[PDB]
Amino acid sequence: LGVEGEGIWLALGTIGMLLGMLYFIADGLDVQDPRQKEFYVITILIPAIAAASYLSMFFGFGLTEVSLANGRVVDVYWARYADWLFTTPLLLLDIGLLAGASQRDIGALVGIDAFMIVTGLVATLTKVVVARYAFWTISTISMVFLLYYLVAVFGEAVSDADEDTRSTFNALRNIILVTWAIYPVAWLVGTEGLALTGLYGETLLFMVLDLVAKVGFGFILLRSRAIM
Amino acid sequence: LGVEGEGIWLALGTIGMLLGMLYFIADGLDVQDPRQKEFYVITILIPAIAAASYLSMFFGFGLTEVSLANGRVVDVYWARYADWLFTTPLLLLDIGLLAGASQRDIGALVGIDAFMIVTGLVATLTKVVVARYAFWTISTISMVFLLYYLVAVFGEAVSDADEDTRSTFNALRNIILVTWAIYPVAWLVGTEGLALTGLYGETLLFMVLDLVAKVGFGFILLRSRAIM
Amino acid sequence: LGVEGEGIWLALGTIGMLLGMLYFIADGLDVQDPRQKEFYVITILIPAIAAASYLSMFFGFGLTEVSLANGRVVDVYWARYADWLFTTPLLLLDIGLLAGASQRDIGALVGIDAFMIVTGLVATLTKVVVARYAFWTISTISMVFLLYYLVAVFGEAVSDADEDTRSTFNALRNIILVTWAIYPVAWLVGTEGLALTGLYGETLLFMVLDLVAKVGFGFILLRSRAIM
Repeated sequence: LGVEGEGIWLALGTIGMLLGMLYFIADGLDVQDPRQKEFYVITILIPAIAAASYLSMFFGFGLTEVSLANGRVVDVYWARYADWLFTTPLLLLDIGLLAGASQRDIGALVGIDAFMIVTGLVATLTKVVVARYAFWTISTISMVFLLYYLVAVFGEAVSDADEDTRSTFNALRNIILVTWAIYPVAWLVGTEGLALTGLYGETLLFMVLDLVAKVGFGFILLRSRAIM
Repeated sequence: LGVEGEGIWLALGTIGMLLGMLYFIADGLDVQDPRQKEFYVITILIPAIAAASYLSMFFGFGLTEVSLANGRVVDVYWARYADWLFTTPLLLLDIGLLAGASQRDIGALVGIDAFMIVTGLVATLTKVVVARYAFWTISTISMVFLLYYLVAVFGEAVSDADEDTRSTFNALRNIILVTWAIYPVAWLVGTEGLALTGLYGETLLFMVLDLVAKVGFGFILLRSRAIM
Repeated sequence: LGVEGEGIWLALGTIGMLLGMLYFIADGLDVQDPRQKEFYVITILIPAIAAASYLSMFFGFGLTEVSLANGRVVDVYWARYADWLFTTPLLLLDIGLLAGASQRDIGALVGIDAFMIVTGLVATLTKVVVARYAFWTISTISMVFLLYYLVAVFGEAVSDADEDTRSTFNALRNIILVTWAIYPVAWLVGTEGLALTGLYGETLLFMVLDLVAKVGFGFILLRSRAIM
């Protein structure tokens, strides 16, 4: 399946996201409180967008070959970034609403987040080899800023909440810190960067990361006493 | 005009949207009240977007040929999706503001609207025939959910309003329910789907739907006592 | 550097935007007040986006050739419109927050701004010569509306503010009025329109405009007592 077998991870990733989406829908069917319900909506939308993106990539939509100024040909699943552009701000909105961050503070992170994803998409699409790395570098710096602000700004915001809320915040923060930081490493080691692994390995890595960052995070959030 | 004469419905769509836009601007010239003014702004912007999109299609911009795995070649007016991505959230915002729905509830419907339009663009553009129908199904599913939440959520929001506001909401709701539901049928019967009608018929049908969903909706909204 | 030497202005643009971004970051390091902080975040994000767009153009990403019905071939840097789509709304948010405009008034200007940039992108990309000038005219009309509303609506909002705030507002308003108005003239004289100057000249003109409109504007804003 796919260019070199990687479609198996695309199909698994689809099924995982859909399953996580369905569990979330079934869990929130009787929810009445408007704020609790907002966490449901956001958290159901996240794996919906990712299931759809995964499925599109399984069918070949969202996949282009890029010939670098190298002559190197790279099979670029650009549908990922489409997914990330919407799902990463939604994840930040989720944890920001948990933390009790202001509209101003969530907007700030979201802006930096969008910058991170778009400068990533440039890195991935550009044919000029130094540009690929220059943009990966720009995007990674912006992630570092984002991750610092998440800990500093949202961590302040949550400091006055109850123990359950601070505890769930810390768990969700740590899922973000560990998993999001791997993404630039995965890009670097995969076929977009140094090609230490091929498309099959790279696809498997992002499948696992996306599943943790979306369904794993969602699980932890929606089961917390904090949101109830 | 166009690939097979369909440019005539593109010119008429352009002129219809423009005339609606002009009517609404001339009708709003003396408006002082901020809330009333916001309905004018939203409701002018909608046919402005659609006139600009129709005109772009009339000139051939936003038209691509797509060769399906079928061998079938489909003439895809993709600029319709660009238009819809922004006008369908704006329509929902308009009806939401009338209903007195919360920021949470409006945002929720916009989310799922975006999901419907984007998955509909994938359906239209993918070459894999099973994928085209798969995405059309996904999108239709999301449409049903949206229409349900419109009736239930926005309908509950409007239930404490005055009689004029309730009656206008029901009129506008019923315009959306009938008109919006026809769009997936139009895709299925038109050249992107089963090709029971060709490009000229399909273009005629979207022109009529669009004029009703935007200018007809706008007319009913802006002439109501509810917004005054 | 570039197709016809214009790389020099792409590089210089990158550097000036980056330096403006670093001066603003340095300047806001001790800032504690939330509303003052917000002005820093928006004003640092603007030249960040613009520096990245310039660097992308310097490396040739965001450059297509368009063959017009004319036989004319035009080297179109489309990465500019990506940049503008985000930076012009942010510029409007920055001045609306200074003016104390409502969320409804800011959103209204952003909507017509988006319309202006997107119709300009169509003008730039369309192969049909009459459509180029039709969209340029659409876009310019929308710009005039936007500039009038900026004067009238934000001007009214700021009229109850302190004298420092009114004075800064008038400064920033006058930068937008003068500099923004030049953009459509620059499009018309340059390679996209009448070709009175070539790509090199056009790229120089946009570089100066962008620098004034972003770093010059930010400088005036961030140094004002009005935000302190």
